[PDB]
Amino acid sequence: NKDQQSAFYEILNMPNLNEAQRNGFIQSLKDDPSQSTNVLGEAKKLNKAQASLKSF
Amino acid sequence: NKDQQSAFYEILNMPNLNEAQRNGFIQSLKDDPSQSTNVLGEAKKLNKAQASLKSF
Amino acid sequence: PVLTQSPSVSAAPRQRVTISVSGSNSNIGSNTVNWIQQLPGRAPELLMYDDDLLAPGVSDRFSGSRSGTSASLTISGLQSEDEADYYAATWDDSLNGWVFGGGTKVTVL
Amino acid sequence: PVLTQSPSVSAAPRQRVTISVSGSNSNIGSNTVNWIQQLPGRAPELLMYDDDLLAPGVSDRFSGSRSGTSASLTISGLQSEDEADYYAATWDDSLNGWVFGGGTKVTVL
Repeated sequence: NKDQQSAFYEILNMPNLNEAQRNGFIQSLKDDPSQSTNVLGEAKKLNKAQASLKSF
Repeated sequence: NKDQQSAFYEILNMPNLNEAQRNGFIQSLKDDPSQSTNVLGEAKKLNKAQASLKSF
Repeated sequence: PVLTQSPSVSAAPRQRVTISVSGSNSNIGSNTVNWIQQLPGRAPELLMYDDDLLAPGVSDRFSGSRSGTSASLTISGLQSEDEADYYAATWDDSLNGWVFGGGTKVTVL
Repeated sequence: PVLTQSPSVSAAPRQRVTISVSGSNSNIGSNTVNWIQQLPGRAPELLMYDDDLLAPGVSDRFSGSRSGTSASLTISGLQSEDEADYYAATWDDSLNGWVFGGGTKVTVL
């Protein structure tokens, strides 16, 4: 699905997530694709939060 | 709160509940005593279910 | 074990896993099902009771249901601490006693 | 450290422990808090983000909250494996950058 497919690729392209986080979000996407927006939202927030480790 | 007092003592006397379950039910009673009936029902059911652990 | 459970499974963090059990009219068909979790090296404890009620303190990632002579426990958002053996438990009217499934191991990769 | 954290604490297994942090309007007052866990000898990793969201694979025994210029991380059912250093992290609008707490060590008795 155009919106859900897009979420998969956007999660894969988030630069600060590690592979375990990326794989967890993708698993959530597969379990319920209708949650794509929510999953994408969480991934975006975690991507933002991951940047703090570079300053830590 | 005589009915709620009664539910409190009946939960405290349920022999198969552990302390975490008992304290959880009582905490629910203190949080909203008007749910006493429902809480009591759940405790009774859990007390019965706890007996299965002794056969397990 | 009088009850037959779905085989052990390996699953990834955040996966949804459903453990199922089937019995007969004398147990699951006429009695509510409880779900016991056995963590490695720990005492077994009740996670769910009366088909779909969560024991106090148990995460709402767990959900239960019963239909006919079968029942299931679903774990959403799987996590490493969920790695355990899960057992159905119910009353059996013919045995006049508790009966249990053989257990289903959930391994979290 | 721009953020001030609650003192290190020792607690027994199964207890609930709350780590707190306080800041100002320019950081915690207007930005969400993240919680970093550093187990002994390991790289620090994100445990919680956006105040109350769990990173994938993290146990929901951890819960987070933010109110005004303060925030907290709560560990329910404390386990020996939770022994670690915990750091709050948040954006600061005045520094236009990340700020951190000094860390809080949780020792499990």
